Amino acid sequence: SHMCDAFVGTWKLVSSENFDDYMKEVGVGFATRKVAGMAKPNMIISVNGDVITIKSESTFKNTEISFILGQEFDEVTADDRKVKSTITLDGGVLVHVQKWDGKSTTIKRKREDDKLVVECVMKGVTSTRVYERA
Ligand SMILES: Cc1cccc(OC[C@@H]2CCCC[C@@H]2C(=O)O)c1
Repeated sequence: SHMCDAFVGTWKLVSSENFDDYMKEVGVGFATRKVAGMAKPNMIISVNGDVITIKSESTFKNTEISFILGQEFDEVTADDRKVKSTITLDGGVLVHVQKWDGKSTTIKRKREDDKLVVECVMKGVTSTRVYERA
């Protein structure tokens, strides 16, 4: 057993707060905000050795990242940004920093009760997205 065991599984979005404002702060345009905001993604987290994979599937877009903690990688976001990402574990929380165009956003994923809580921060704006087991 290991690092991210409590994250592994298949998860479905059950609540979202302030996501439109988070996307505005990120720079996402009107039509993508509207369509992306409707999506109820399933997130599938798995671990194989040192490699963590996070897949997201939705009506809007499917995304997939595989990574080693602390090791920067290239990512294509659901809103089609091309970012440089680094994900670490800090006190049991996955901390994901995305850098692009001189900008930065941080996404934290943590286990809380039977939920997986995702907090997305861009400058002063946070969005909270809560997932339950599928
Ligand atoms: C695949 C897809 C479709 C539409 C929205 C979306 O948001 C992802 C959220 C923001 C970016 C960080 C992760 C968040 C999460 O809910 O895991 C993803």
